[PDB]
Amino acid sequence: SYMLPHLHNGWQVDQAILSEEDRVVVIRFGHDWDPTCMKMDEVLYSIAEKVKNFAVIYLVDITEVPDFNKMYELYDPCTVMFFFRNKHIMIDLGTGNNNKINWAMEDKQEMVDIIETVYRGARKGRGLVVSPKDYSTKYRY
Amino acid sequence: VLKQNPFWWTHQRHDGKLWNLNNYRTDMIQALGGVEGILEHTLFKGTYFPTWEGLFWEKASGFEESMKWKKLTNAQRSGLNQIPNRRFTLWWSPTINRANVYVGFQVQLDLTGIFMHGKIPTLKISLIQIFRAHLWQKIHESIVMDLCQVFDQELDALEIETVQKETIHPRKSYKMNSSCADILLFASYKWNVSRPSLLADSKDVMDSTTTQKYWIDIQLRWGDYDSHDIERYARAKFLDYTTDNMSIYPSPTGVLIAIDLAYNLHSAYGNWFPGSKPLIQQAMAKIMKANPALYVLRERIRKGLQLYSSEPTEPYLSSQNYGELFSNQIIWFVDDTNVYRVTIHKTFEGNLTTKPINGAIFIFNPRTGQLFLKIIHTSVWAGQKRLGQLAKWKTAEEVAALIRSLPVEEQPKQIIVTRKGMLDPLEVHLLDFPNIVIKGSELQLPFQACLKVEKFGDLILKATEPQMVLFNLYDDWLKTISSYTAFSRLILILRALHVNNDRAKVILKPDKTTITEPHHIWPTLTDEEWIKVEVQLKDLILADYGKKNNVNVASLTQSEIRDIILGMEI
Amino acid sequence: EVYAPGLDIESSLKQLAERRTDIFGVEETAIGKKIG
Amino acid sequence: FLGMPAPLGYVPGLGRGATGFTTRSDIGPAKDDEEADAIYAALDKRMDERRKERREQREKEEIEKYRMERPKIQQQFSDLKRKLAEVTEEEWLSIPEVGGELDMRKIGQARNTLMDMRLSQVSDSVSGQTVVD
Amino acid sequence: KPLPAPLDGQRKKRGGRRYRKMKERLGLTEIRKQANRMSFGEIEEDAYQE
Amino acid sequence: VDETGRKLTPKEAFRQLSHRFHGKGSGKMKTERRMKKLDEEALLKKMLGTVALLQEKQK
Amino acid sequence: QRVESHFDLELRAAVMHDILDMMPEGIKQNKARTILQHLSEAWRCWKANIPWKVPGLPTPIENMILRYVKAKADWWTNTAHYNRERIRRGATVDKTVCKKNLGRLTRLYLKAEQERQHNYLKDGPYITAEEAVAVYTTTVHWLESRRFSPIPFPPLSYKHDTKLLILALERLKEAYSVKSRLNQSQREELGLIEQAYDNPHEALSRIKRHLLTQRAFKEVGIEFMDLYSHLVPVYDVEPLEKITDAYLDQYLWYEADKRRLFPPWIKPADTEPPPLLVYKWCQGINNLQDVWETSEGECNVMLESRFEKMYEKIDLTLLNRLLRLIVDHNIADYMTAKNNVVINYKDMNHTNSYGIIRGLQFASFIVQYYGLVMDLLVLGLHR
RNA sequence: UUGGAAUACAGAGAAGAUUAGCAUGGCCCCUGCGCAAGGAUGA
RNA sequence: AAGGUAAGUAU
RNA sequence: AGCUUUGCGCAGUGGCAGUAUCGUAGCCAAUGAGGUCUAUCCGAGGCGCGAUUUGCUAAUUGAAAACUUCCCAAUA
Repeated sequence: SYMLPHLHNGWQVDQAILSEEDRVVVIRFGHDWDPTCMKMDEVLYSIAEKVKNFAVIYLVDITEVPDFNKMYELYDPCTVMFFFRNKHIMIDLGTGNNNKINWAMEDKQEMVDIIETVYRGARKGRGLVVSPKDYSTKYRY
Repeated sequence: VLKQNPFWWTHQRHDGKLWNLNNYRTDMIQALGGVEGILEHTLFKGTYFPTWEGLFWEKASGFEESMKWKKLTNAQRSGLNQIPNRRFTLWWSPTINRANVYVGFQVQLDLTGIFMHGKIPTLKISLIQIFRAHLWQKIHESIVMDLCQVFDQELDALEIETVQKETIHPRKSYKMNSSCADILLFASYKWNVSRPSLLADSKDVMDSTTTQKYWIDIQLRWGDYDSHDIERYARAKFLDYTTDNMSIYPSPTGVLIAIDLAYNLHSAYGNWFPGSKPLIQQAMAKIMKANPALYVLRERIRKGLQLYSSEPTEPYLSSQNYGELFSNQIIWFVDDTNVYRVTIHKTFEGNLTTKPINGAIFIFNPRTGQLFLKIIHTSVWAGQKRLGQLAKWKTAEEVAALIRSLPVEEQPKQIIVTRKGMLDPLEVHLLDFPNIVIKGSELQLPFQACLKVEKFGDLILKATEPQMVLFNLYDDWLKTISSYTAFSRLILILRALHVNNDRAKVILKPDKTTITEPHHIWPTLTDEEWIKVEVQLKDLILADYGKKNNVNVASLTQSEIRDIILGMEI
Repeated sequence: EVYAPGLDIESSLKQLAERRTDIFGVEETAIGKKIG
Repeated sequence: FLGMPAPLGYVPGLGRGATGFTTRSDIGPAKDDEEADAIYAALDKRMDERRKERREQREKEEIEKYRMERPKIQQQFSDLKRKLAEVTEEEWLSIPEVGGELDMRKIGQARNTLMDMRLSQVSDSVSGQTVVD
Repeated sequence: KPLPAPLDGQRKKRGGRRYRKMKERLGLTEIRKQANRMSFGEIEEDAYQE
Repeated sequence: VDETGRKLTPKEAFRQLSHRFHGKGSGKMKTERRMKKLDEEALLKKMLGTVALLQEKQK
Repeated sequence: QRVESHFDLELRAAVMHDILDMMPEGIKQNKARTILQHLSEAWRCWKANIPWKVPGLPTPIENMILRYVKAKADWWTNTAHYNRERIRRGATVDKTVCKKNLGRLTRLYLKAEQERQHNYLKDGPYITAEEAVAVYTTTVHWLESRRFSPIPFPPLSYKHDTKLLILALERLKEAYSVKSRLNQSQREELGLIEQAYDNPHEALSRIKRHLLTQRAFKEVGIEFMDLYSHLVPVYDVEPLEKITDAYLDQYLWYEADKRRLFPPWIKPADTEPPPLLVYKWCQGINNLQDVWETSEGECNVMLESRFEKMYEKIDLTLLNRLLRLIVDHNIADYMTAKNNVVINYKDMNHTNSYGIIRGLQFASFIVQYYGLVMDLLVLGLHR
């Protein structure tokens, strides 16, 4: 029920992302009252217990912190930016915008695999990393 | 069963394979354009080896074994499972990277000359792996250096005064247009050049032009499934580059060469030096045959596509090897049955006690001037309820252990063992030593002589110690002047002993028999006198050949007898 | 712990109820309605 | 660092040292002006007021009709939350943090016994009835 | 029970006989015997023999 | 042709190519390993059982 | 995909807000978060269909939890069957959505089978008094007319006793022999199969001892395969129980075939595959004397149907009686006891008393024999 | 041995890898060292 | 429209 | 005085050392662990949890497998 930590102030999120060491800071931009964003928050809550050792999730509200809306072009719901090691990582998953996941993951295990791949890429030092599962298609059929 | 079974109408191997689907494969492959037609778009021409048949395709690589053993995570499991897709997509690069297929904006890699239409992450990553570390610039430098060396070597007939290269910009190797000339060649006074043409032409009229300079350009291109026409590409590229404002050529007369890497095809177009056209054709063929960077690229392709080179056939024959045994630097042979030999008791009513004798394999090495006695405990040699296969598996570990203890140079370069069935585990054991090789031994050493000989028979009992023992070579071999024929003299007596041990002792001269030295398990030989004694031993085989085989004792030829002594026949 | 303290959870729930008026407030004005 | 005040006087975008994630043009925005904006907003409101009243009334009627079929989530337990405060203070304080009708089977047992007895009686007519030992 | 952090793999500092004994006890020795190589020519089995 | 003039393997030829290209060769330890391998190959080409036989002659 | 997620989030957020209104957050702060735990516990306590009683929690809190869980269960079942209908109709669905729908359907079916078995236990067997007796009398009269020797207990000496064990070992191995890897339970089953193959006599003695002595089995797990139109059950049994049942079924089949205990008219026959069966059926139809000229002065009727109540509408007493009339009483009792065992799942366990485990190795024989019973009843003794 | 030359850089892993052997440790048989201690014999 | 930005490194 | 019984630690050899083993800051304990054979009963921990030292050196791949000066015009 959206009990994850939330950035009341915009600058607080900035220093929270800055205060990172050997961990990935998943800043989930959006609004809790949105239904798709509610599903994304529920998925993040489910993941949080399993991967709290290196993956920290820290939500934020666009209305509360609108200064970062124009910084990374935050104009969609469910947006996720893996701002890790003080470096905005390039997560490529077969999408045009390979630096933003703006829709709730269908399954928790997929998100866990994605976040651990992001951690591996960040620790290796590369600023870009690909996804084992391409999302160019939704596998609707 | 938790999985669906489509073949529930009838059970396999119970109602039989009702549907015969054998001609379907042939019909499909031939209707697709034949084997060659299918392979024409599969980078097969990118490998110089004509592995049309006999090539091995590694379905599972070492990375698969590492992933299976390491108990990989979910993302690691997905990465390991996404390997064969990359494999065949690289294997299908020509027909999948065409121009009509995947229309859109063309794009080349970071520092190479491969144009790809539509972003294909698998092909992109495979290409940047294959062309890692400026491989395009490396192959361009290799080909230009080979051309320069070839031209310099034959500079006499070509009247070459200077053969140099310009200060080519590093990025000008993979550039679309050859703005900078590759090789410049200035002659002495004059140089007659004919009209531009292709290398397939024969006619020439050198009076077309007379220039004192000449240029040679190498075009590194990656042919697709539809743009693999080297000759047409060579013509078009020569016409475009020669007739262009951007391109700067110090000489207006010259020839441009082109190499299709994917097609591995060499071509050229333009003018020629008088009499150099066959020379340039032969030089291009020879360089493309064994170019260093090209060979490295081919090996990289073979590894990346998991297409292992067709395995060579080991010289299982040993008739030539027996004569050239002294020529081999290091060689050894071991009898598998000797290690697994078990003495059997005899009783009218009691059960026969087929207890193991010893772990020694009666190994020998005539080229090394000694023998190996891998003496092991009888119980260690053969355990309780131990099958022959189990003993062979344990013997293979001990066989590799003997090679492991010995130095690599001292280890047998060729392990010629007549036991073909046991050769494969030995060959599998030989995989621990890639430098050493294992070759089949058509000639079979009569290891039964050691069992027949009481001194070695006592040594078999003395081999019950688990520690390895030292088996000195026969004194007859040392007594013989020729080390190459030393084995033959020993084998001739040994072969007769295997056929008839008691007759061999009588046939062997007592003077040669009672010449045992402390430095040798077997006694010495009185040079030519031993051959006379060995003639009776040879006659013993001849008597066996005369009585058993239809050919008489005299009919048994010495050449065949020597092969029979060495066991050349199967 | 990873999760926020009780006061932060209560504040977040109050904000969600105040913003999303579909299941909170006196009347259901709109999903993003400031006042229900 | 949740729960900490933000030191003013510093721009969060510039102080962190980030790079503008220009995903795509024409996707982001990238006093006389205030007066003009107010005038244009007033003009837009005037244009929109052509149908506002009827649309709002119809939407309100539709929402009221929808509420009767299914109310809000908290409506299904409004009585429960009204009676929720009746719990004593010491009740939720000690909340554990860690995480008549006779035997109806008697009729089934009687029916099974009757069926077994009938089958055993019928077994007499089975001349070829066999057992094991 | 949080999942372990997938740190980058570190090889053995020094291959020991006891470590080799574990490698002898557990490994891919039997899998290496079964060759996964496939001939370029067609096999005698059907297309979907499986 | 290398310094000794022997016909190099294509792998060695490409190694020389890359060393010239980058302007620098292998490290000190790699050079020591290479010269040790070359010395071992030279010793093997020039060719211990005589000593063993002489020792075994004595009881 | 947010509608179901939206409603779940609305439910949980509304319940949390109501709790925080009732629970004085101005005094107690931490325990409220722990309250959510019970929520989830309650939810899974509903999903596992296991009793949930927390005396520490206040009674009004328990009532609120009950209301929340009843609303959540109603919504969850509704969306589960709605998504199942969407999938079976032909609508395109995702892999994760399909897996979630399959899990929900499995949970719902497990619950439903639970109250079905409870209702069968309370209301008793549905076999009418003297009606099952009449069916048994008809069956035994037909068998006496056939006049065949009933199958006895497994003798000490058999013609090909070890051959049956070899066939059973091959059948069990074929499940995962070609698989690249096997699970820990699968590895244990493979080891047991190898041990049985190594010592056929010891395995046969153990199987006979289990037949004549053992009457209580372990928990056979139940999974469901989604054919996208329905859920088909798969049952994992104990490897020792599995191999014993396989040998039992093979022995029963061999003894029945050796004595013609099953009439030829039963459609599944090893002699002819299904297409050959259909063509032989058509040829036999055409072979009748008045097959086609009957339209001159009569009619022809072809009726094809299926007994919808075969799995979960049987009384084990009738099965016991019929099997004892058809085979040795000890083997029949063991088979029926195996048919009455405990079924386990991810978190739900129940007892099967009216239904029959289709995953039993001998279930094929009992299903064929009972279908023979209905065939003899419907067709008539003379026919 | 003088003197200096020394967008760009590099580029799909280089944020130095992969595989393997011996000893020791631990375990345990035998033996030895240190050492608690009783038992009987002999002059 | 697109689903086709390699990252890294200091200027 | 010799000799012997036995165990710990250490020294040496041998042996096993992924149904091989310890660690536990957990937990039941000689006041009795824990039994389904023996329940006036056997007598040892039960069964969780945490996992399978250090040092030598080779070999392989790669352009480079990391130990504190290049190059240029001519010459001493």
